[PDB]
Amino acid sequence: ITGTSTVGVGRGVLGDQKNINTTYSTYYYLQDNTRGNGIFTYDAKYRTTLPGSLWADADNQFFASYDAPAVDAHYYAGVTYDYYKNVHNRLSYDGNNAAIRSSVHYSQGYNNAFWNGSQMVYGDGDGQTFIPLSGGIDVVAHELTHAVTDYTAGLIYQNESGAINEAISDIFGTLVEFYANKNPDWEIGEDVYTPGISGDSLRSMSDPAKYGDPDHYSKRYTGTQDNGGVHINSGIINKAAYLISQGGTHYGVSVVGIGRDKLGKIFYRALTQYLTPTSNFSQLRAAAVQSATDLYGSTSQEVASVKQAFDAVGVK
Ligand SMILES: [Ca+2]
Ligand SMILES: [Ca+2]
Ligand SMILES: [Ca+2]
Ligand SMILES: [Ca+2]
Ligand SMILES: [Cl-]
Ligand SMILES: [Cl-]
Ligand SMILES: [Cl-]
Ligand code: NA
Ligand code: NA
Ligand code: NA
Ligand code: NA
Ligand code: NA
Ligand SMILES: [Zn+2]
Repeated sequence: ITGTSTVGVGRGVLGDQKNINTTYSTYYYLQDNTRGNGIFTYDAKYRTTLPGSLWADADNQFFASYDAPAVDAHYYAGVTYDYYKNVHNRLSYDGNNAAIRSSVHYSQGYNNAFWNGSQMVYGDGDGQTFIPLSGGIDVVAHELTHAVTDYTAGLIYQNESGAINEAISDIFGTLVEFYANKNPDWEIGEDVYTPGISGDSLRSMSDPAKYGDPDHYSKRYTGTQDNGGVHINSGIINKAAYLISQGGTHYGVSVVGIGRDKLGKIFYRALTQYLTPTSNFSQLRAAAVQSATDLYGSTSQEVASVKQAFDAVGVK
């Protein structure tokens, strides 16, 4: 819609207060005009027809219980856009400042979020397994990163390609969560998962086996469920990226970390220059060694830690 750019205030899913970019034309809309061609948050109104209706508000104040998931989807979309712009010089997910669209209140008691090929969508949860899923920044950045992957490497959402697709989204969702600060960790979804049960999360990168996910190639899932285990075998790659950033010993192999920023530089170069729709873990190993050599040199420390971490998770 067209109007004047303004700034509202609202409260997020976890009860914090934040400023959001809005647009005024009779109503205030959840339309951030400051970032590329815009950030648009919609109300799905407990249905599954998408996108629904652009979020309109009467007074530019977003403190209603109904408003909190919209506040966070709008806000964390903006933070993720700022991450990709300021750290990797990507203008939105296509590199050309595409519009970012999100719907909230999708369905009833819907315990997931996803990228549907065109927009993000967030359920409210059922209040015991999940609270509204946009409340977690690593969730929002994870889902947005599927769009980045679709537009670059194009990783097929199945078998090893899909575990890589999944692991990339976890990696950058965490890197965004660190970038914004606010209690960063190597866990996925701890902020919106199982209200009333502290300490847990959907997935762990530091130790994926805490939730039964493989942390080594020998332990890979080889069957039918979850599109060939794309949410399960991602633990193998998630552990490698953890080892690369923070270092550690894992199945006897010791790895020295090179920090968050360098994990980012190297994996972004892998995704946008070297990965193909059908890459598997071994090509992911080679792709990541090349970026390290590209950015740091044939005999860098960086090429060394990459090789080690993949040795540590058993990827040849
Ligand atoms: Ca209001
Ligand atoms: Ca956290
Ligand atoms: Ca996290
Ligand atoms: Ca919990
Ligand atoms: Cl309502
Ligand atoms: Cl998905
Ligand atoms: Cl997903
Ligand atoms: Na703020
Ligand atoms: Na801002
Ligand atoms: Na299934
Ligand atoms: Na640590
Ligand atoms: Na060389
Ligand atoms: Zn995903």
